[PDB]
Amino acid sequence: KVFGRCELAAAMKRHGLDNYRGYSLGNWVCAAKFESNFNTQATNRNTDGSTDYGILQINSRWWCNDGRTPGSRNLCNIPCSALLSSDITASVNCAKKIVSDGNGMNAWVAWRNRCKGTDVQAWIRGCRL
Ligand code: NA
Repeated sequence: KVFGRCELAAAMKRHGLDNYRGYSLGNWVCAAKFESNFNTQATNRNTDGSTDYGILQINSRWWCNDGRTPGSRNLCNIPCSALLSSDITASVNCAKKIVSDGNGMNAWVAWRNRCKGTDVQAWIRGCRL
């Protein structure tokens, strides 16, 4: 399913992402916009044989198991298909693990390129919660 901006803002907040690892909620909403266009089922194959999955485009190399990323880990202990669910609980859980591994949101290219050092507050502007 495809989220709207404030709809995603609430869903990420609900799931503990406001200010997690010190990333304001807007960073996360921003990230998803440019990672997945807010679509919970976005996948994007990488040349290294991994795939990015879901609203936050979590990668199979380290974070989720999709059973076809050679020599990979599953550090969020989830199948990559959990990250494609309309319910973003697993995606957010996993993203929290990613930013907690010392790479922070630099893990996500679209954050680095379209959110970091920007007015990410704009992505939550006018939202209830
Ligand atoms: Na994996």
